[PDB]
Amino acid sequence: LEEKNRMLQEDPVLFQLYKDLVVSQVISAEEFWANRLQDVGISAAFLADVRPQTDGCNGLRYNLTSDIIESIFRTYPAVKMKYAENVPHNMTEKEFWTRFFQSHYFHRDGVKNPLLDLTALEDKPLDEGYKENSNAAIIKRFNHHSAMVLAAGLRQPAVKRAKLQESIEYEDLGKNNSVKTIALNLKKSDRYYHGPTPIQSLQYATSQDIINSFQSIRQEMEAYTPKLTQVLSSSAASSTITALSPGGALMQGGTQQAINQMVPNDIQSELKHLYVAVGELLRHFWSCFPVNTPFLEEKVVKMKSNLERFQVTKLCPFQEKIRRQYLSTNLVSHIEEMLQTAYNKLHTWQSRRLMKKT
Amino acid sequence: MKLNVDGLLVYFPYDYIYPEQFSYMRELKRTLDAKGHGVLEMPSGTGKTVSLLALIMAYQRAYPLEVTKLIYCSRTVPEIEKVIEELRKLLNFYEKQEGEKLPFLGLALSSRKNLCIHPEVTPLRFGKDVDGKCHSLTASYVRAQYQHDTSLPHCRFYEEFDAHGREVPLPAGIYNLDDLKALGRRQGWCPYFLARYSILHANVVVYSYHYLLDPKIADLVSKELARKAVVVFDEAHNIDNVCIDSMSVNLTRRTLDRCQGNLETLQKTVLRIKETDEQRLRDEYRRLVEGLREASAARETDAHLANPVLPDEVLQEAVPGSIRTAEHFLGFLRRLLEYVKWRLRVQHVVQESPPAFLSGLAQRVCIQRKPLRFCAERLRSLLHTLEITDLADFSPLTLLANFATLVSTYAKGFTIIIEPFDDRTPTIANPILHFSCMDASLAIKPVFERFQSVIITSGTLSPLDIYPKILDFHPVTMATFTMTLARVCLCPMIIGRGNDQVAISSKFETREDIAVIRNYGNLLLEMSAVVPDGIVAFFTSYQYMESTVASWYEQGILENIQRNKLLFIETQDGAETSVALEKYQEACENGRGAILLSVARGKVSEGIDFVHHYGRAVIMFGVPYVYTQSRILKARLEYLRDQFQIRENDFLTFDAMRHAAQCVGRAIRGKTDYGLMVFADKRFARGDKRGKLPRWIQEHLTDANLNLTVDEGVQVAKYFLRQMAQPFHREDQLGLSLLSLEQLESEETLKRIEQIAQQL
Ligand code: SF4
Repeated sequence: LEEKNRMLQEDPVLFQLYKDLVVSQVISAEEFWANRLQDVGISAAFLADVRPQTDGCNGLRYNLTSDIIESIFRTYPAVKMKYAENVPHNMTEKEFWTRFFQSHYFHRDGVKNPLLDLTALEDKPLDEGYKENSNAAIIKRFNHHSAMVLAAGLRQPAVKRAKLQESIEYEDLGKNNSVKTIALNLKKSDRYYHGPTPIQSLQYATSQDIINSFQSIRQEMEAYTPKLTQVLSSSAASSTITALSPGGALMQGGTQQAINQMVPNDIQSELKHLYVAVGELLRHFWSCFPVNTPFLEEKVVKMKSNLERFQVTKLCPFQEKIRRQYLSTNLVSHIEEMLQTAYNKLHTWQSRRLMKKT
Repeated sequence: MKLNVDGLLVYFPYDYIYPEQFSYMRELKRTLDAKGHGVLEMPSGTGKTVSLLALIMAYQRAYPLEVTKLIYCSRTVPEIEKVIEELRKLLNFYEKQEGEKLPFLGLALSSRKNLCIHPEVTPLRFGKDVDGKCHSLTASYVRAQYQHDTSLPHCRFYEEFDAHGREVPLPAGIYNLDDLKALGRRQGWCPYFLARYSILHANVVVYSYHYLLDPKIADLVSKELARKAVVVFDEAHNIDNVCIDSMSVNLTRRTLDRCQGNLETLQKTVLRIKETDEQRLRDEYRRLVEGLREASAARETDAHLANPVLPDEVLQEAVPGSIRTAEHFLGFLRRLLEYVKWRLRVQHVVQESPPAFLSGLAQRVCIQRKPLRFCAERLRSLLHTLEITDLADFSPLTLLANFATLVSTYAKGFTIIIEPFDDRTPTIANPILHFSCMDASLAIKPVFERFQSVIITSGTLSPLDIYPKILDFHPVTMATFTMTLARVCLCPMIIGRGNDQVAISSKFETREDIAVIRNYGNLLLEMSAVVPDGIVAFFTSYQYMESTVASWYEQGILENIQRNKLLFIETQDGAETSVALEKYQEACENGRGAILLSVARGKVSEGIDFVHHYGRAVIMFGVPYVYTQSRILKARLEYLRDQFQIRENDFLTFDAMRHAAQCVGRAIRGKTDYGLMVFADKRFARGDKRGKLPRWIQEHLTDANLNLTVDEGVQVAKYFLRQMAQPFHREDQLGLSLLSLEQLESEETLKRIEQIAQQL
C-alpha cells in the first residue's frame, strides 16, 4: 500500500486518474492494478581508481557508497567477514576503513587436462639427481584478486576429447554451409503492377476511327506554326484571375475560427484526462479481444461495465459543464463515437458467440 | 582427397592441401628413398603432422618391408594425444575410402603413471612412488609367493594379462591412453604391460624422447625394434638439452646422507638374511661366477632397475671376485661413498675430467677401472636377490652406482664440477657435484646406427649446419620449406627505442636499469589498451621479471594495465601456474582482457599452444641469453669450441634465438590464425642475432619495422589488426595459398611447389 501510494504520488495525473476510477467506484483497486503490473558487474579497477578524497582543507572525504562496498565484498569476502565481526560493537565503520587504508591490505605496494596440468605435462618426474619475498607476495595477492574477480563474474574423458576436438579442428578444412535462407517466388507478379489502386474505368477507344483521329491530328500538327496572340486573351485572363481571386472556386473555403478561445484550458485539460482514461480502458478491452478463452468474456464484460461507470460519473458531469457554457465544440462527440464503437463491437461479438452456440 | 606424389598415392583426409605440405611430402619421400637420416624445417600450424602420417601410411601400405614399424618421438603427453587423434581421423578416412578396416595397429606408449589402474597406486602423486608400489605388488618372486598365499601382496592387473592378455593381440586400430585404460578395466589387465607386449605387433608406436633417448630406458622399447624401423622426431629443437639432462648426474650432501643410511640398512638386511638363509649369498655368487646372462635373460619382468647404459661388450665380462661377495661389495660401496664425501669437502669449485678423478680414486681407495665398470650389474643383482620392495628409499644408492659406472667407462665429453656453495646464495652450504655430459650425440648415436632412418622436424631451425655438428652426424637431406601465405597472419616488429628514445636492451648490466623497466611498462600498457585480450610476455629470467613487476607496482603503471586488462603472473609453483593459465584462458574466452607473464625457459614456452584468440600478442623482452654463471654451460661451450670450432658467443646467440622462436612460434595454428609478434630490444637488430630467426618468420620481418618506437609499434599493431580482422573467404586462398584437387594437378603449380623448398 505504501509503495503503491508513493508510486501514485510520483504520477499525480495517474493518482488523480486512480482516484477518479476508484473513489467513483468505476473500477476496483484490484482491477486497477491488475493491468498496471539492475545489477552491475565486477570491475577490476574498483581499488586503484577509488582513493580517499584528500580535499585541501584537510578533508578526508571517503565518499562511502553502497556499490563500492558491495564490489569490495564480492571481490574480497574477507572484508565482509571483518565488517560483520566488528561493527557496530567492536569498531565503527569509518575507523575500520581508516584502518584498512593504513594497513598493508590496501597499501600492498585445472578443469581442462591438456594445456593446464603442468605437473603432468612431463612423463619423467624423477628426483633432484638427474625483495624476493615482497615480489612473491605481491604476485600471489594480485593473482588471488584476479581469480576472485573472475569468479565474481559468474556470480572426465568426454571433456578432454571435446577440448582436443576444438583445439585440433581447422576452420579452413571443414564445412562452410551458411545457407540459412529461404528463397521466395510469388505466383502472380502482376498484383503489384496495379496494386491497392482500385479498378478504374480505363475505357478503350473505338474501331479504326481511332487511327483516323490519330492520322488527322498527325497531319494537323505536322504543319504547325507557333502563335502568340492566340495563346491567351484578357477575357480568359479575367476568368483566370477571378478563379484565382480570393473567395474563388480555386480558393477553397477561407478564414476559420479560433478554436483555442472557444474552449477553456481547464476543459481542455479535463478532456485530455478523459481521453487518456478512455484510451487505456479501450486499450485493455482490445488487448482482451479477440476472446479466444472463456475467461476473456468476463474480463470484457467487466471492461464494458467500467466504461459505462466512467462515462456516467465523468462525461455526464463533463457534458453538463460544457453545456452550461454552451460550448459549440463537439468534443464529447469523439468520446461518444469511441464508446459506441466499443459497445457495438462487444455486442456484435456476443451475437456471434450466441450464433455459434446455436 | 587422393594425391599423386611422385607415383605414390596419398589419401589426404582433408579436401585441400597447402603447397608447402606437398613439398614436404615429396622431400620426405625422397629422404625415405635413401633410407637415411634427414632434417626438415616446417612452419608450425601447417598440419605437417597430417602430411607426415599420410606419407608414412602410404609407404607402409605400398611396402611394409621398407618401413617395418613407425616410431614417433614427442615432447609432452598432450602431443601424444593429439597425434593419436589425428592418426585416428586419418585411419577412419582410409577405411571409408577403401571401404574396409585396414590391418593397421597404432599405439601410444607412456609411463606406468599413465598406464596403471591399481586403486592403491592411483592416489600416489609421484611416478617413482607409483613404480615402487607397482614393483612391490608385481615383483616376480612375490608373484609365486602370492600364488602360494592369496593374502600376500599382488596386483591382479598384471596377473590377468600374464594369464590372458598375452595370448590374443589387440585388434587392428588405434587406441588412446584413456582408451587403453578403459580396455584394461574391461579385461582386468594392466595397459602398461599389455602395451609393451603389443609393441612388437603395432605398426606405429608413439612416445616421448626420454623413453628411447635415455640409455636407461632404451632397452624397454628397442628390444622389439628392428633395423628397418623408422623414427620420427617432432619439435626436437631442444633434443641436445634432453640428451645432456639424461646423461648428467647431480649429487648433494643430503643424497650422501640418504645413501649412507640406505647402505647401512642394506648391510643389516644382508646380515639378517644370511642368519636366516646363508645359501642366498652362495647362490648369488654362483650366478655371478657362472655368468650374468642367466639371471638377466630369464627374468624380463625385473626391468624396474635396468641399466643398459653400459655397452654390450661390458655385459659379457663378469664381476671380479673381489666384489662378487655381497659383503665385499657393500664395503666397496662404503669406501666409494666415503671417498666421494671426503672429496666433496673442498670449499671452492673444482673442475675435473673423469680420468683424473678415476686416477685419484685409484690412488686413494685402490679402486681399478674394471671393478667399477660392472658396478651397475652388481647393484642390480644385489637389489634383485634381496626381495627389496620399497626401492624408492634406495634410489640414491642406485644413482651413485650409475654415476660411478658412468665415470668408470665414459670419459670424453664429461666434466665433474664441484660447487660447495650455491650460485645464488654462496653463504648457504650446498656442496653439489655435477657429472655433466657435453656430448649429446652419444645419446642419439645408437639411434643413427641402428634404425633405418631418422626424421627430425621443428618450427625453429634457423641454422641447418649446427645440428649436424651438435648431433655429430651427416643428414641425407637438409631442406627448409618456406611459408607461402595469401594473407599475412604474422606482424613481427622490433622496438629498440622507448618513448624517451631509451636504447632498449636486456643485458644484465642494463636489466636493472629503471628506464628500461619503465619503458617496458609503458609498452605493455599501450599494448593492453590497444591490442585484444590475448597477451603473453616472455622475460629473460624469473628474478628479473619479478623485479620488473615490483617496479611497475611501485611506479603504478601496473595498476593502469590491471584497469585495462586482467593480469596473471606465473610462479615456480606448478599448481599456481596451472590456475593462472586456466584463469587466463577463461578471461580470454569471456571477453575480458587477460595478460600472462612467463619466462622463455619456463613451462609455458615448453608445452603450451596458443589458438588464434589466445595468441593475439606475444612480446619477447630481449634476447633470452642464459645466465652464464652456470659453469656447466661454460664447460659445454669450451668443449664445443675445442671439438667443433664453435664460438661460445655464437652458441649463446643461437640458443637465445631458438628459445625466442619457441616462445613466439606457437601463436599461429593455420592460415586463418593471425597474431602479433613484438621483440622489445635493440639487440635484435644485429645481423648475427636477427639472421638466427626462422625463415618463415625472418622473411616476413619487414625492415621498415626494424627498431621502431612504442607509438610506432602501436600504430603498426592497429593497422595489422584492422587489416586482418576483416572477413576473409577460403576461396581467395584457392590457387594462391590453398590447392584443390585440380589446382595441384597443374604442372605450373608443381614447379612452383618444387621452387618453394630449398635444400642446404
Ligand atoms: S600392474 Fe598395472 S595397474 Fe597394477 S600397479 Fe602396476 S601399473 Fe598399476
